[PDB]
Amino acid sequence: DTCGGHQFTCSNGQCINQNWVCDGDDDCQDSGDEDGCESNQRHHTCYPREWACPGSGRCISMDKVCDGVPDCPEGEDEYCGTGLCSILNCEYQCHQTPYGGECFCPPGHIINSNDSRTCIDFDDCQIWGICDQKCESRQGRHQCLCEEGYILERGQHCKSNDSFSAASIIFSNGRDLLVGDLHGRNFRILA
Amino acid sequence: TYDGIQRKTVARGGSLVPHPFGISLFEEHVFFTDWTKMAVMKANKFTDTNPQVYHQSSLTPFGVTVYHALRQPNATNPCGNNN
Amino acid sequence: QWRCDKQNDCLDGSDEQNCPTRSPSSTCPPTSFTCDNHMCIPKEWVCDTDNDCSDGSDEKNCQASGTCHPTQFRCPDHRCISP
Ligand SMILES: *[C@@H]1O[C@H](CO)[C@@H](O)[C@H](O)[C@H]1NC(C)=O
Ligand SMILES: *[C@@H]1O[C@H](CO)[C@@H](O)[C@H](O)[C@H]1NC(C)=O
Ligand SMILES: *[C@@H]1O[C@H](CO)[C@@H](O)[C@H](O)[C@H]1NC(C)=O
Ligand SMILES: *[C@@H]1O[C@H](CO)[C@H](O)[C@H](O)[C@H]1NC(C)=O
Ligand SMILES: *[C@@H]1O[C@H](CO)[C@H](O)[C@H](O)[C@H]1NC(C)=O
Ligand SMILES: *[C@@H]1O[C@H](CO)[C@H](O)[C@H](O)[C@H]1NC(C)=O
Ligand SMILES: *[C@@H]1O[C@H](CO)[C@H](O)[C@H](O)[C@H]1NC(C)=O
Ligand SMILES: [Ca+2]
Ligand SMILES: [Ca+2]
Ligand SMILES: [Ca+2]
Ligand SMILES: [Ca+2]
Ligand SMILES: [Ca+2]
Ligand SMILES: [Ca+2]
Ligand SMILES: [Ca+2]
Repeated sequence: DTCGGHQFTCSNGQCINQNWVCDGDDDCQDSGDEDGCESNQRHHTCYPREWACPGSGRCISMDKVCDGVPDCPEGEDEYCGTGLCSILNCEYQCHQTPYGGECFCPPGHIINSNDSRTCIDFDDCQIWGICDQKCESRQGRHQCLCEEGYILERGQHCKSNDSFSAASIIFSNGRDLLVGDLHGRNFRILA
Repeated sequence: TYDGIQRKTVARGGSLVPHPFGISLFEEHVFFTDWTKMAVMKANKFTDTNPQVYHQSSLTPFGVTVYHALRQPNATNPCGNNN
Repeated sequence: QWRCDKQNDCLDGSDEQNCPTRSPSSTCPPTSFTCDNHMCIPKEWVCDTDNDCSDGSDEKNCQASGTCHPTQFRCPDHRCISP
């Protein structure tokens, strides 16, 4: 059966107690518990030329990897060999990295596959702020989606159907309660 | 998120967000009140490296909300069955 | 206490009809900082992201390519704090 409101759900169809969700442990086989509990970090997945290290599964841009400062959780980025570029028949380009070098597909919305010897188009819709409400994949592309009350503008943004009355802002300035318009041009006192 | 799983910073810094108190959200933007700015401010929901001012006050503004239909969507009420 | 303040406490507004004003050339010592509302605040308090003098003038210009006052302490991304 599905999870209750006091539980958390996993990609494999597994249910977990809510307290375990961000306790610092991989109670979820997909590691969905600790997916982003660190502020502004990403775990077990990477933007187009970022690189992840065994210590805690955190991903960092390749340029900083061998820069001389430990960026990985365990400092594993700081070492910086090249040998595997000789071994690999990978399709594009190599970088000097610990564990004998690394190979990466062209930066423009592509990334490495099941091994560095192969490549696929990038996971657009994984970018924070790429769309206002929902995102879908397309052939070499991505598409926005807005819920039923909204209409889609500028290819990125969702705005509200004019059927509904114009949005208002209600705020207090200490002594008084004020009403205003979303454009910020007019203000009146409600109480 | 509702489960606390993915965490993102919209803005930070003493100069940008010195003393926020109240926050409200609509479409692309978040509206927040700041006692150090003595202002009501507008920012972008995903990232804003330079918030803007919607209203300037001589006193510290406390509370802010957005009034619109889509902020209060409809749903069924279980208590309708004779309370 | 209501005789002269921001509030209009009687229907005639006679509390705020007339009021005293500050004597010019008054002194804030060199150890301290001055606010646009003619009040004195310690220099160490100024850019602490918090409204120490209620016109907000202490937090008015932080990180205009500047640095913390020498006695203060600094937090890499956040703010200057008192000793
Ligand atoms: C890895 O290989 C499996 C089996 O061919 C395939 O289903 C899957 O899509 C591949 N994943 C990636 C990221 O290439
Ligand atoms: C706006 O709302 C009305 C009523 O639900 C609907 O008939 C109409 O198709 C909507 N328009 C858009 C552009 O979504
Ligand atoms: C909610 O239901 C009322 C009553 O039918 C309707 O007037 C209103 O437009 C609905 N709002 C939304 C957002 O569905
Ligand atoms: C799972 O969801 C269904 C609705 O699709 C029911 O609400 C069911 O009660 C849920 N399971 C649990 C354990 O609460
Ligand atoms: C009060 O302040 C005003 C300026 O706002 C004038 O300087 C006036 O002379 C002051 N009154 C006294 C008695 O000092
Ligand atoms: C008093 O304040 C004035 C400015 O209003 C001068 O700074 C002066 O030096 C201060 N100190 C004394 C002792 O007068
Ligand atoms: C900040 O430091 C610079 C030197 O790097 C200057 O001394 C400047 O005057 C300092 N700012 C303040 C407010 O003390
Ligand atoms: Ca656990
Ligand atoms: Ca966990
Ligand atoms: Ca490094
Ligand atoms: Ca008064
Ligand atoms: Ca203080
Ligand atoms: Ca201050
Ligand atoms: Ca603060």
